[PDB]
Amino acid sequence: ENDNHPLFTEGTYQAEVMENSPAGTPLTVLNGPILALDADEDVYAVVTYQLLGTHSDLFVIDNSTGVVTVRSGIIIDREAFSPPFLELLLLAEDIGQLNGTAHLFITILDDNDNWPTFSPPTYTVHLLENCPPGFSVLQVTATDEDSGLNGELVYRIEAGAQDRFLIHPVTGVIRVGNATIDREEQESYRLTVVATDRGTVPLSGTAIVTILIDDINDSRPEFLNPIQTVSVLESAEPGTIIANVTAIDLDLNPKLEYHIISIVAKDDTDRLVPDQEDAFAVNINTGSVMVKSPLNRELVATYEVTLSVIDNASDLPEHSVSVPNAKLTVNILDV
Ligand SMILES: [Ca+2]
Ligand SMILES: [Ca+2]
Ligand SMILES: [Ca+2]
Ligand SMILES: [Ca+2]
Ligand SMILES: [Ca+2]
Ligand SMILES: [Ca+2]
Ligand SMILES: [Ca+2]
Ligand SMILES: [Ca+2]
Repeated sequence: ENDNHPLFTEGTYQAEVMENSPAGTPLTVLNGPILALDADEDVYAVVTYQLLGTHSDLFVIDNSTGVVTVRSGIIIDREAFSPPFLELLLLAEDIGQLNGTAHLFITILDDNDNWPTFSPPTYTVHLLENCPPGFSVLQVTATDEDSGLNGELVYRIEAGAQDRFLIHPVTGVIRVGNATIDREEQESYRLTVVATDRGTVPLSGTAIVTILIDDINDSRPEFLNPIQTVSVLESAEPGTIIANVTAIDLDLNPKLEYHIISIVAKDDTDRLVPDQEDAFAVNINTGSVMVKSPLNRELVATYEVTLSVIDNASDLPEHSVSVPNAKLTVNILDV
């Protein structure tokens, strides 16, 4: 009376389950329901299903209906199966222990469950100032363990760039935008850069980027006290300090030197007096200006002193002396 054994409707069943599906979630089975048929009559025609194989442990099968569901006490993770493909053996038994087989081929679908991740999370990089537009500063990289659009990453700067830095959305190369990079304008930058996936609930991971502007000595010394007039007793002896010129250089390691470059002497009748180059000296380091020759209103009533400062450490000649020069008028007073 048991002249037949069970026999599945298809020889391979193709099925898919979304990862992180909760327990009891049924398989989505693309080619009909799992079904086995035994052509005996009566009691010898009833079947009981088993599910067998390497990752059978992740599932349970109703032995009456052959429906397959996510076992409880387990979590299915697509990042733990490479390829994302599972192969299982369906077995069908009648009451005499006669068999039928078919094949369950299961694809784990992808859930956007992994964050774009920066390793390292932080970047510190030196960039020399006066760099041309488009100079590559660095490249940041993130990794997302998901795949398809869930793993594909667009880079962006959320803030800190100040319109002086741009980032290529794909490569993650950070480069210089339109504006120039002057260390004296700003000596560092902190960027919050963001890598974001394209899952339908997009996930993001961020990275701190610190950018450190190295110095070229490219900044000219500037007198803080560029015009003065001082009246000086005709009885002021040589060595007497009468004025002090001071300049400031915003580069990292200036060596400032102060020079008198002209002295122009005038009569109380306003005509030039020649060869008065030696009337005043200037301390080369402090900018302290002293009387140097003996004085007299009757010989020279006024001196126009012109004073300049040079950074010796300057890396560009064109930004190494003062503009303007310091001007000190000196006016002699009778006794
Ligand atoms: Ca049978
Ligand atoms: Ca997962
Ligand atoms: Ca995933
Ligand atoms: Ca992702
Ligand atoms: Ca500069
Ligand atoms: Ca500089
Ligand atoms: Ca300088
Ligand atoms: Ca006198």
